[PDB]
Amino acid sequence: GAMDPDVRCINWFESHGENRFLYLKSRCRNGETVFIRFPHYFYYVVTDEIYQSLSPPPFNARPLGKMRTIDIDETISYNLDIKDRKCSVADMWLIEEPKKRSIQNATMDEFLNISWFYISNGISPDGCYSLDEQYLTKINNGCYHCDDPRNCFAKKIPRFDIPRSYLFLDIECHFDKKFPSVFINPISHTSYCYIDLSGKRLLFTLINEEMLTEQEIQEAVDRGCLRIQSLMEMDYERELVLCSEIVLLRIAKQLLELTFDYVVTFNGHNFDLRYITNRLELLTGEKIIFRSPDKKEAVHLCIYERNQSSANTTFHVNNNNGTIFFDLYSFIQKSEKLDSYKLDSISKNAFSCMGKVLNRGVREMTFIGDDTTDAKGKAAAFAKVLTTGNYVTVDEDIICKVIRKDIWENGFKVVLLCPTLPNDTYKLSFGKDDVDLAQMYKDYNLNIALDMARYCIHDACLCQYLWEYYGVETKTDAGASTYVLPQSMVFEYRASTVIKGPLLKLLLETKTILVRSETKQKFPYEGGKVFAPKQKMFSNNVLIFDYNSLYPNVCIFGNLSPETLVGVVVSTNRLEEEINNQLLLQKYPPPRYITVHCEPRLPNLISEIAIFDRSIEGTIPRLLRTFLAERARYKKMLKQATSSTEKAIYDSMQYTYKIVANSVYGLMGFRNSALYSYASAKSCTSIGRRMILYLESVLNGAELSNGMLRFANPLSNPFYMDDRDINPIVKTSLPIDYRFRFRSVYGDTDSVFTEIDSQDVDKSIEIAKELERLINNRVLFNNFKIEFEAVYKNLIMQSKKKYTTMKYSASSNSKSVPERINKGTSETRRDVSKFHKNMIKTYKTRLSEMLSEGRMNSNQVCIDILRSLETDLRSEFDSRSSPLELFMLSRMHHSNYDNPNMYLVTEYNKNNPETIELGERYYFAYICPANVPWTKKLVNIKTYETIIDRSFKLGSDQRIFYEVYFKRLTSEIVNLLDNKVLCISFFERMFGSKPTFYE
Repeated sequence: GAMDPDVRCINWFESHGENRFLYLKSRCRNGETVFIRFPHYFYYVVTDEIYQSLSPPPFNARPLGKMRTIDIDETISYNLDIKDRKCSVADMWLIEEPKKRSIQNATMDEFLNISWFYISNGISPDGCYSLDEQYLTKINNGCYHCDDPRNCFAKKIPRFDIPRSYLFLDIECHFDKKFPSVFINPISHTSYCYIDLSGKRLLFTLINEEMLTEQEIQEAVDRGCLRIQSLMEMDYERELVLCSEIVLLRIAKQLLELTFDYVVTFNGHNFDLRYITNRLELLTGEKIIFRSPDKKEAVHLCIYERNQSSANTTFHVNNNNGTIFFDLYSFIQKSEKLDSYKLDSISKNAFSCMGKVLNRGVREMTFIGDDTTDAKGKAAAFAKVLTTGNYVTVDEDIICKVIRKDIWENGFKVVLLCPTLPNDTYKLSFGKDDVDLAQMYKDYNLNIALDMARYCIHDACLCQYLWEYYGVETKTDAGASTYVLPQSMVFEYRASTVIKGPLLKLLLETKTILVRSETKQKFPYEGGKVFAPKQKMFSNNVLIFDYNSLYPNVCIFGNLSPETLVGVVVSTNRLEEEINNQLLLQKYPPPRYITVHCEPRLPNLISEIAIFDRSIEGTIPRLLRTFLAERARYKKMLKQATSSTEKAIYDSMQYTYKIVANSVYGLMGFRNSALYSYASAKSCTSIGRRMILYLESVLNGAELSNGMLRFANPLSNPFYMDDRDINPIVKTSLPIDYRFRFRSVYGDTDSVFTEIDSQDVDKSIEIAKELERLINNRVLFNNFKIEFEAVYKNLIMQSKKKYTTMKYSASSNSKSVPERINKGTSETRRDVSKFHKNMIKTYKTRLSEMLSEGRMNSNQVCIDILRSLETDLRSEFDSRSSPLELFMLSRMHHSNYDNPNMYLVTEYNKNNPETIELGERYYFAYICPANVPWTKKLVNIKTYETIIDRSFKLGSDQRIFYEVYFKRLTSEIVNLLDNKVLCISFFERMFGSKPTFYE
């Protein structure tokens, strides 16, 4: 009977016909669903003079107030004769039009119609409301129309929780050597995970019969599978169903046409759904059809693309029914920087626990995880993935099938098919998987079909596990709130599109319009500025300080905005440069104006100086000021809340305000952006770079003696003359006995690393906290702050991307467990041999001790540790006392896409009593004839790969091919070294080749 008028908006979407509409999908507190339809207008902003002139009048119009319109075109000047920036005031109108309309000098055209809908009717995209039924007329069951949303939506109310329905899916298509093509390859599986409004999970997988034997099909039935002959016969409470391809496909079409809230895949948009759809057209005639909630519009499922250069392409579904088709692969690429975007890597990082041993021996380890084993609920998360996980990875490398599992709400007990090395504790991960589909299809039979079923369901369920892990539901809503956009458009549109809502709201609040009256000349700002450590290896501890949101703070500090730019003064010679600099300082003094040297924009210019007026807060800085404030609010809300559902919501909001603030720098330099401003962007970079150098100049060589911190240079404000005490000698609250010395060791865009001559992590943290305080009170000024993050012990670092250290955090003390930090690496467990590991471990421990002596050039360390390598190496090549064991390496056998490895294992199987089986882990070594001498050439070191089985004995007329191991080893050693020229001379002489340095 009666509609619940209490609704929570969950998506918004549009139909596109000649007769088009905007639709809302909302969820009521009971659980019912209400679609509401609204007429589509196109919005235009005009000046009052244009308004009065209009051919026929607009359908509707609301006044906007007086608004300043400002010319933000950027001009350079070769002297100080800088014309004032053009500026007019006028009453403005927001006009509505049911047809598209060309209005000769309409303004604010960059902003989106949908944004105007929300702003103009006072509707928040994710709001809860008590609808005013007076303004709704029903039209289907469940679908109402609303001519007056401003009044209908007038009673906003607080957020109530709602249930939501999900379908997560994955498919498996047959193939042998080429990538599966819809014209030739059938779908072999379709797996589905349905989460109901109740929270109940339903799992079901359809298996393609036509790829099995009539006997096999009957075995499946006997074994407990259901077999069905048509769509009508499907029973969704059956986890395993066999049917024909056409049935399977008709079943997908039925599911995909349903109005789930979310349909969720990993690369489903470009692969899985494309394949289902095309394969369905092929085998029957049929389309997958979506309909608007009032049945007025019907579209056939058609995947479309969106492009965005700096770059990758994303794929999207064109459903007009309110369902959010969400591809985690696109999303994870937009929201994270990672080395791999393969599902196995993404799973490895996201889902891991610490596993305490319960049994050893046979070919079966066993572990337990719980609150007592890692951290509160880390095992609960792991247990939830295990419900369908088939392969756990142990200790980073040992992939091993599950055998049994016990699961409860907080822990798991799992038994696995691995080797043995039983330390009391080990790390468990759901990552890589030693499965060769191409082989599986080649030998396909019932048991393999069931194995794939188990794999396919797990990939579908990984989509729900990842969806919980990345918090996509709340990120979507936070996105919608903040960007003033439909939930479904939040992770579809790009960074330049999403900034526009909040920007528009600000332009309205500040009664300001920004107009570029010219074609933008071409230049971005980037000059690829990359940062290299003063040295790689650290004997002493290293202090880590982060600037707090440097670039947003730079823009605020300088009042950097396209309209606060007074002008840009350039010079081609030193006389003009000097004259201009002295006129600058008279005409645009501080502190009202800041003047910023930038990298000049033309090759003939020796100087370029952007001048900003800080008297009236500019658009961009105020935007950022809002974003930072809102983030702070939410971080506090996140700690004042206690319900974990609320924590998730406030964490997402907080995150969204981080992301959007961080988008602003790039957007200032991107020419298709509403925030583009060459000078502002360049100036932001320049001011930031200067803050880094200032902080570094001050700490580099700074010392702490008595209770005084002697900074290495005065505390002078680098941009202009200042109120503050520049005295670099500064009272500290540290112990008088402390005597320490500091070195600026690395620094980048937003971070600064300070070596301290001490290994005492307890004291290193005590001092750093005090450095933090003095840096913020005396060194820095206005809104520039750092924060002490952590101490890094045994830092070895190569870049910001590739580094290794033990990290004792700010919270930390001397004796808590560090955090092993690895980054950018590729090795361990049989990429590299025990001879290499044992040598690297030795050559490090000796090098760290050479740095604690203090008695070094670059070259007195370097000569000494390279002499020592020639000695140890020539010794091993002559004395040859090291077991063959020490040079063995591993690998997994599998089929192709690898190629000369198949020839390697084949020939071993073809010539030897044993067979290395197709999912087996086999040892190898670099072996050559003993009559080969020291070799400075090289070749296909693949020829010398020799499978070492259990029988194998080294020929009397064979040797370990030491060179291969040595070259790889001196490589790792010369990248520990700072003297580069010495290292290359060694490597050419010893190996006839030129070494790689990780640049």
